[PDB]
Amino acid sequence: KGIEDRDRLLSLAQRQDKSEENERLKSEVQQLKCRVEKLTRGA
Amino acid sequence: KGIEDRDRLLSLAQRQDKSEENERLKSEVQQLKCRVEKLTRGATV
Amino acid sequence: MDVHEHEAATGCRFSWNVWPATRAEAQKIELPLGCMFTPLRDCTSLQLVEYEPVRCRVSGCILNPFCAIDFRSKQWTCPFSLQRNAFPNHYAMHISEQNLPAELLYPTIEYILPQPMPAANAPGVSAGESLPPPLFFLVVDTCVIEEELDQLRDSLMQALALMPSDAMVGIITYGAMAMLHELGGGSENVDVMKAHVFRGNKELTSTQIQQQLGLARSANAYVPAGGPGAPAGSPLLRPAAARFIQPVGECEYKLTSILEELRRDSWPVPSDSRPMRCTGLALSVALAVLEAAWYQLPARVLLFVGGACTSGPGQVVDLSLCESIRHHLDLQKDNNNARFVKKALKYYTQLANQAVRSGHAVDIFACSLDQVGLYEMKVMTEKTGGCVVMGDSFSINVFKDSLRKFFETDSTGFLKMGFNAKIEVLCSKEFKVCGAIGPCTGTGKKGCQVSDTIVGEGMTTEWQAAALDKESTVAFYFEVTNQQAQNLPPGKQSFLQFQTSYLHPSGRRRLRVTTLSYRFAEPNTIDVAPGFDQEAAAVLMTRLAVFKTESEESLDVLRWLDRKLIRLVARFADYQKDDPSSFHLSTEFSIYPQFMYHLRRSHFLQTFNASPDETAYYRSVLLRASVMNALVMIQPALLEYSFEQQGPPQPVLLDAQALKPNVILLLDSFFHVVVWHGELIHQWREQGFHNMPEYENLRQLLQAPLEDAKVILDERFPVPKYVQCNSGGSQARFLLAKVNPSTNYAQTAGGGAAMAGLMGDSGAAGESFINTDDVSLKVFMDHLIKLAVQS
Amino acid sequence: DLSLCESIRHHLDLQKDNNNARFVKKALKYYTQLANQAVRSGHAVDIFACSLDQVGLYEMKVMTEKTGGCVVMGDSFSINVFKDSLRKFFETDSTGFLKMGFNAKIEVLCSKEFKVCGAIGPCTGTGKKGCQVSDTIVGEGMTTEWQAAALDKESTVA
Amino acid sequence: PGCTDSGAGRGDSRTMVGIVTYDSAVHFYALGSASGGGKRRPQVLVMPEIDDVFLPLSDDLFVNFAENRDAVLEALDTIPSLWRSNGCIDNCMGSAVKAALLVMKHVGGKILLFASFPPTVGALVTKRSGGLAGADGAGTDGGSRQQPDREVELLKPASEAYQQFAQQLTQSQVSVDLFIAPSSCASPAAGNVPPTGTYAGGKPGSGAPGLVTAPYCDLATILPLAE
Repeated sequence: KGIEDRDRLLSLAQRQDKSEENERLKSEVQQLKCRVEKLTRGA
Repeated sequence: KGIEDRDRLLSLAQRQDKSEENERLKSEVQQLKCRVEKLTRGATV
Repeated sequence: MDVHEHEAATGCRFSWNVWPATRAEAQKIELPLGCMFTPLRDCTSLQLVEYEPVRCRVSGCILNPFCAIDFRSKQWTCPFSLQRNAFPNHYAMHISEQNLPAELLYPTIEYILPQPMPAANAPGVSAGESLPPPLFFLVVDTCVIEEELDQLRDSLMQALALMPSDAMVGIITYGAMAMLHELGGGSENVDVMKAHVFRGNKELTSTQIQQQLGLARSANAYVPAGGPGAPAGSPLLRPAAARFIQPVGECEYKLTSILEELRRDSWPVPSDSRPMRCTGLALSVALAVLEAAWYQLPARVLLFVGGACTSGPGQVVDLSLCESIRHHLDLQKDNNNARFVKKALKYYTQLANQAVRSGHAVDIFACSLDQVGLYEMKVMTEKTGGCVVMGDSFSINVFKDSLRKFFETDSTGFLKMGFNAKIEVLCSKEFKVCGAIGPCTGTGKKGCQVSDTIVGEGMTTEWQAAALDKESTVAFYFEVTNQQAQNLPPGKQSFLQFQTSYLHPSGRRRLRVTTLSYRFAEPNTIDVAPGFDQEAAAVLMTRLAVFKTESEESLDVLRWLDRKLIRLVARFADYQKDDPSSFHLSTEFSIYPQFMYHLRRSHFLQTFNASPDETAYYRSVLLRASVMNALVMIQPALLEYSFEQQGPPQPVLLDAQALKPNVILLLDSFFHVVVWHGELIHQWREQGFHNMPEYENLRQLLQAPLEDAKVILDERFPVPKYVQCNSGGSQARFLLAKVNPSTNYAQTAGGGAAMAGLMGDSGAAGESFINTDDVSLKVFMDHLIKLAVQS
Repeated sequence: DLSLCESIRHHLDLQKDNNNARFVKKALKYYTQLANQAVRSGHAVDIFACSLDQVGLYEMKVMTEKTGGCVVMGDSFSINVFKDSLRKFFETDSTGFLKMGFNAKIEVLCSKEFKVCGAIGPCTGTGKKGCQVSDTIVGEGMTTEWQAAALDKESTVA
Repeated sequence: PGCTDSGAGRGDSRTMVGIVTYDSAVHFYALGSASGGGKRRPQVLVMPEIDDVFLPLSDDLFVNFAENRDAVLEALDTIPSLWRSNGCIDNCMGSAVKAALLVMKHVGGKILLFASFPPTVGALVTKRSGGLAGADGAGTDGGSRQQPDREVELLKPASEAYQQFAQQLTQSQVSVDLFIAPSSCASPAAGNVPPTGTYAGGKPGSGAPGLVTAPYCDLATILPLAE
């Protein structure tokens, strides 16, 4: 029973380890911080 | 022995879990798209 | 004595102007003797000459207006060792009381030294030609996202406009590889660019790089100036070195196209892996080319890095995203996440070492939201005198104005930066030099003026600093070596002298000689008490704290801090024994205990809530800032705007009581200029009281910070984060991090539990509570007075 | 060179084979010429190079192993190596005579099983080739006896 | 070959084309189009590691000729105009063919190699003992023309390096087509070598200019790359 509980928690931890979404969210912070200054510089 | 190996695999996956940082990185990008749509409202002015 | 006027006149500030006479008293003070010196400070009475400077010849004591005033035979002894030298014949035959030479009336004298014959190391320099203008070696990262390189390209294309057109320039773009781009050549190959490639994961020595690129000095290169027929060849650089280093105005077009084609690392980066980054190799190629081509010449290596180094030498992390980087608890507690920092440490200290011996400055413009490796990177700038500009992006204003002020010119169109500075100090027999904390390296020049005690870079009277500017301040530490007070006569004034043989960008050698006088005290101890400044002494023990954190634990630096604070307060205060109510401190001592109060909570000694790279930016700017710059970063300064007060803003202490809802608070912590709007003001402008003409006074007060914030963004290098925020907004966290809470949990749960219950109209004004475990301010003087009186 | 203008030789210059080999190699062959006539005659050469700057031990070194001498390298003359190295070089033994040998010849007499090849140290091979010398020379070889212009109480030969 | 000559109008010359030039360093030409669809100008990458040869890490050094028809042809026009004042005398062709092998580990093909002199630096360098390179005539001191039993050693390869590297080409299915072209235009490397030592004398010249023969390219050593 402890093995099964550790296995389902392993599946939850692997699903919540969204390392691809960390680098993904590190992408559009870089686009959005660049779009926001070309609007001020273009004025 | 499977309990000890799965406990090591869980607790390694808990250091390598980046869920709290993922939640906060969704937070300021929400206020960044709110800010960039704020300056498009100022662009139409 | 006006310490503000003294720094305005000679560019220096001493912790003592009345000095301890004996070494028994010098340790009884418990504060070491120190002085902050800015060798390029804009003096209000700075004067320039060119001729041969008249020193003590056998010793080197420049003729201060403090020497012998011998008239009957026109000699002068020296201020030190007193050995009777004579005027030359032209230097004496127009002497009188009214006709007395220039440097013998004023202390701060520039000597633009007349140029000697060319010293057999730059072949082709004619007798009378200026030394070649300084170099900028741009080493740019390409492993970041495309828009980030677009802003970095735009800032770089601005940068190529801002340096003078005569300056040298070279470029290296690094990704997985190291691409040294070709700039020279004839006019026949303008349309095609070239790039020599170096393997990132291989160790390249300075010998190997020069042999691969042909920059190695040939052992049989003796055809000395013997070819008549070479058409208009530049003699400062041989054609081997000319293929990478060219004037800005000559390769302006091809540099424009190179930055135009600057595309990312074309490697398919795995989704679970970092980009391939040879930052350590790219700096090795830049320093090896500059050593062979540009030895003992003004160079600066502008490294624009946007992440961590993952390739070859200088590596800091592995490739996988599963293993994170170190943080401060990983440094203290022994983790696998930093298994590569060591090989990056000796690598970055050794490439700092040929940069010192060849006189090349290093700049590191680190720019990423993610960390970069700045903890390892800091040693490359601190030895060579360079600056660190760490920002969250290559595009935020912290980078854009810092880069353009790095090419900001003086009133005559040249850079406000010296190069290859030669700072040697001469002192009395009553006090000797311990060492120097700052952007300079001890060269081990032995002499009779060095003490035993080592404080930082010492064991020399002379320091090399490859980069100095108008704000480079270096601490000098002193020790009085007099054993008995009977050896000092009354009226005996001791002296010290600094001289800086630096390179102005015009191409000629300068010599800034600044000399002062100081008087020891009487055998009575208390005579030094009026002559103390609290701002200048606070800077030196901040620098001592940041130097002692490099070797000892930062916790032990805290223990050394408050044990010196207890010993100093207990000795300099007038009080009765076992009576805290009789405590009193003088004007010179009344704010210094508050200086050390926020010292222990700044990021220089506290590693909490900050990455080691964020703190790496903090120590690097701490080790080169001036006294006015240091009090800003050690204590944030809060200014206030309201209708109730007419004229200048007043300083308000950092508490939650300062957040009363109808103010504008200007927070200034050297890294965040925060213009914060109050809660009631945000209530006014929500419906627009300032917009409609009924309450235009609110609009006038709203634009009042838009002049003091602009003038302090203009004066500050590096430029801070300018954040304009309101009350309750997301951008107000910068102010709330520095604002202390006025009410603690001890003051609430310590008494008064029944006489609060039944009166009054459903709350009042909505007080904002800040939770922290820090001891409040007022309790600290209660503990310090009790400990000092008991001791 | 004559003036305080160009750079004297360093370990950096030797590694990256700089232009500064014109006074490395030319002075090396000149001092080797002087060392060859010194070892041919039988006289030892002493160096007391005591300069605060670069003086050139890497070329003046060849004088002292081919003959056998002293290489005392203080910093300035008031600095205390130069006193006590000098007076210990002149002080005598228990019998009152100065403890230095002159014009020594160190012969090796091996068996019919092993043979001698090298004498790396403060000696120089002279000759007398025979069956007592084998190939694969490391150091001074093709010889059975080695000279010694001078040899002290502390000299050892490999 | 590889162009579909069975006539239905569709863009499918599958042929793989790359360009490599060599001197004391090793020079490659990136010829792929940009990822944004623009007509990218070529980038030449100098590679100075002639001892440990590596690929300068780019993915456009070996591109399809049909999809990069423009990029290849103009790159052929710019190569003569680019190496104009290249005063380098040495060459490292042995390292150049090793670098050629690195390009087509995954493809194979042919190497249209144009060499003028034997390699003097870099890998696969061969030196010949006994001074037999002067048999065609480059020295005037009585020591190499009286032994006709050793001229058969001039006809075999001097070293076993080139057949071992040719075996590495065989396992990767890569052929080499050599084009050896000695120069007769008065190469200055035969008399511009830094000297020391001893002679002089006499009597200048007048007539019959040179009878320029082909310099010794040691063609027997370089045979195993094609044979």
